[PDB]
Amino acid sequence: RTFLPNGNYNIKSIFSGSLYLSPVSGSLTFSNESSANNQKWNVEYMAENRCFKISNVAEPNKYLSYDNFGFISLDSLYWFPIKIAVNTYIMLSLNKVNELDYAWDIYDTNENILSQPLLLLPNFDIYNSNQMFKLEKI
Amino acid sequence: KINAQNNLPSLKIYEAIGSGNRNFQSGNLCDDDIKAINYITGFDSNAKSYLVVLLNKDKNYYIRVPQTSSNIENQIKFKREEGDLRNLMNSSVNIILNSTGAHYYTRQSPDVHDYISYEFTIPGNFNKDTSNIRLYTSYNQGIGTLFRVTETIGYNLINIQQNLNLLNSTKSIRLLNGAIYILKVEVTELNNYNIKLHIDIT
Amino acid sequence: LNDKIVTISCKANTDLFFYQVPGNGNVSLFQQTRNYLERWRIIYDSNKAAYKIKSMNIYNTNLVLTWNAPTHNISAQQDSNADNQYWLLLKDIGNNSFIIASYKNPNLVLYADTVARNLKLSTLNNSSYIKFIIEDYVISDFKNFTCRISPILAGGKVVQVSMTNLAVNLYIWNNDLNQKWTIIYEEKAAYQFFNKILSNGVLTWIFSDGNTVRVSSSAQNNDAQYWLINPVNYDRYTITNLRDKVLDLYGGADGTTIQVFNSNGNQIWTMSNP
Amino acid sequence: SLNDKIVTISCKANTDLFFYQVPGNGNVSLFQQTRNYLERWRIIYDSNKAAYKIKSMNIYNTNLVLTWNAPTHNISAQQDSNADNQYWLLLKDIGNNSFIIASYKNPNLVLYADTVARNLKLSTLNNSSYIKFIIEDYVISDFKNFTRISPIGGKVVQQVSMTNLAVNLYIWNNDLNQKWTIIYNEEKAAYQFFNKVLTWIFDGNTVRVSQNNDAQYWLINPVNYDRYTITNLRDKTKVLDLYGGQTADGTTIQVFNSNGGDNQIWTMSNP
Repeated sequence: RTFLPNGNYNIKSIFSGSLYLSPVSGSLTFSNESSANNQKWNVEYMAENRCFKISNVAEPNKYLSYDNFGFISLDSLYWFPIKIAVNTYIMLSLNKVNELDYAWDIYDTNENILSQPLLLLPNFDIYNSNQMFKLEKI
Repeated sequence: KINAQNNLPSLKIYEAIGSGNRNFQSGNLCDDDIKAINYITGFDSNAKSYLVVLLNKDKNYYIRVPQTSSNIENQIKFKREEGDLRNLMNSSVNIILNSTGAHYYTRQSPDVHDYISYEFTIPGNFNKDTSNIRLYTSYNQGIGTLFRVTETIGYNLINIQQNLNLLNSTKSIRLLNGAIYILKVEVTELNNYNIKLHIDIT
Repeated sequence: LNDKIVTISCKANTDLFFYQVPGNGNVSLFQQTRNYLERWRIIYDSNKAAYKIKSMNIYNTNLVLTWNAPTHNISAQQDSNADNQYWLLLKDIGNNSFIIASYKNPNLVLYADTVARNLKLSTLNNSSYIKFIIEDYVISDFKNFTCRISPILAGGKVVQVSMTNLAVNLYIWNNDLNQKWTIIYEEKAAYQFFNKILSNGVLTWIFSDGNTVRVSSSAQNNDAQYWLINPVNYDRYTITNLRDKVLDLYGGADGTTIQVFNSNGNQIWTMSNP
Repeated sequence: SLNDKIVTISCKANTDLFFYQVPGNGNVSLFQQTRNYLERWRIIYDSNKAAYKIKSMNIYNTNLVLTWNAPTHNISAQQDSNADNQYWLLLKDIGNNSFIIASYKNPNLVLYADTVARNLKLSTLNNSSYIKFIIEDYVISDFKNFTRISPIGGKVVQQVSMTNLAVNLYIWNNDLNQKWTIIYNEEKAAYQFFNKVLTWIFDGNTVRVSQNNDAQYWLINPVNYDRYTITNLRDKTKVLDLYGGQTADGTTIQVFNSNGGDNQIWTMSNP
């Protein structure tokens, strides 16, 4: 239980230290601190598929999944985090079938990721600066 | 990989000599009352470290647990390393600091052609801005390698540099701030009982 | 195409065109119409190599195609610079298609949802739903269309007499079959006229004669067989012959031949549905 | 409009850097600008999935099309197998008139120029200038600012001297007047030869140099791929040739004679 203990977590981006994950209209973006339950998440590891699952505290029974449009959302009906440094995680895919291993990615315009949705983009190495995030104990 | 709770004590490992070629029981331990031991790795302290050793299915092994100080119901964990944590064969990983400058660290020097590894961090928040790092040994001569550790669940090891010469090398390398590394040292010329290495962060 | 008026249609569904719903301000896919809401003006900005898509709405012409980040919603909004309303055009050279990608996120392109007809943002893939076709509104409107040509100050007057004779003049509107004209299109970059009732009937101008045109058969390589339609309101066009780079009235009237009186420089027409 | 035509690829980061195929081992790179068969490519269109191909123009190994390996961020080229990961789709950005190359297996990957290791990476779409390239024709790209016009060997052209303006056939003597810069104008898609405007066909040969003149405009047409021909734009029925074809010092350059002989061909070198 020493690696990513199950419990409350705040997901932030490396680019800005004042942005927190927030699902609006079904799309996850990074918003300023509002001290609300919509910015906190719950991470739980389950061994039936030996993977982690992220849910919204304000929205129970909503699991972070991906759609066919290349986006991510909360479904009412699995991720593989990878650590490269302290408080840095890269959530890779679990399928790996007939394709490569995709991962979470965001678009940055000279240290500016405001109002940018999270996408499922191809991942090759750990030097892609726009792929990892930070999970903070709250 | 053998550790003790949060690595509070530093356990030692010994190999019983001439064991495994005698009475054998599948899936159990059949002690032959062998008292001759061959030291492999381990320190005497208190420091934070864990052993990574290659063990055979035939020989019996001893673990020396030192004089514990606090009765906190200590615990010893053995975990098989089926992943990429195989380059650190028979080595005691020493978990380590902060700020910049020069920091010295002294441990019990291993024998010739023996491995000692240090696990250290790089101060700084977030890829990100890099920092200059130099490593040099005071007395003993050893070859050093530097790896960056990635936790995949288990420990994927990638190689960034090799064949590095210690004993006051002027070489300096750039590492990402906020990252954690393994420095593996193999002593080639033993000149002192204690190994003492300095890290320099700028 | 710097500041050019064109129309965008779905590659998968050629009958689906970009339409702005009046009053609300959202863009969806609709049937083939001939309104100004289906026309969009592409403007090129060389400061950042972007392409704005201005709407041709007459009630509010300050509306531009904008993506409401981070939601998957594309609508019509105001133009306040920013970076969430510019788009990039990529023309596939293999098959005739255009991919429109968001300037803010180049990894996201336009996706046509047919079950719920709308435009969303999706990751690019080898599918026909993300492909589009952008073409000049004149070319798209008169590529294959059974239209009727009407003069000015004459709402019940149409260009048309009988199968046996080859005389074309002005007549009344009575939804006849020898009276509506099919405009068709690529190599010649011109349009051809067909008679719905008269089979193998095309407009022919007598070079030997003066101001007189008739209906004849196809003569293969003939200069007096194709016409060019060019805009002049925005719904008025001036049809011209490909010999001088002009249909006109008779001067002042059922039974008057239209002929060809003068060159470019009245002399305008209007389009109507059968 | 691109089908079975030799083309070169250039990067937007540097106008000098071009696609280069290293002989011996299949690996594309950015090795300056070299005018040879190594930098020559080919596009073959397949009318079944709206995809293309990049076949290298290598004499020793013709079947050396641009392949894509496993997902390991390389683009090393190998032999031809006609696989899903073998084709590439080209999207012409009408803005800035650029080109974007994507993999047929997954279009989310586009070519990127790192310009730090002389290699091409397969990355995601970005706003940087390294994600797009420039597709040009091999006969128009090299003759943009090229410089020795020779007949069928080592003899070159010499516009007599600086006093008079004529044509002569003389050996290379590292003279400034022997330098001819071939510049390509895209306004009319023509070529101009500047000395340190080839006007002719306006008393038989009357070849010389001096505008908005149609005689100064010439077109280069390939005929071996290292030998081409030069044709006047106005009244395109006459080719540049020699009076009699004899290789002598003082031969006058003639026009007409549309027979396709050995005297009407030319070779262009670096000096």
